Amino acid sequence: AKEGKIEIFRHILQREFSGPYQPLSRKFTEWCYGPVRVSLYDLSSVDSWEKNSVLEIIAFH
Amino acid sequence: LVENGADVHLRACGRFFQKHQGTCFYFGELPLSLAACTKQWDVVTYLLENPHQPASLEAT
Repeated sequence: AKEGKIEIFRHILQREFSGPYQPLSRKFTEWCYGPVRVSLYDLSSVDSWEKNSVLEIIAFH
Repeated sequence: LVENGADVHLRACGRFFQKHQGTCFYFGELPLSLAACTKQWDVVTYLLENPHQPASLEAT
């Protein structure tokens, strides 16, 4: 996030995998119904109760 | 399901408060409309003609 590399930043932000490697993921599809694709994202990039978060780094540093 | 089961005129979202539905996918709140919207030609063909519970195409 800090160095400006976006291509790997996006992939790390949306990492799903399948099979035995489920825990190595940050985006879990909950259920799918037609075009609707409700999913759950992981938050290691939230400012709340987390000093030096990704949001601050993108915004300020 | 159709052979010995529920009627076809069964509203999907139903209820009286339209702003509360289980999913934001609006298809018509009917099995026939759901089959038509999803390009299930065989399913709609079966639904229109079946000697257990015909589905009225003008159902509101």
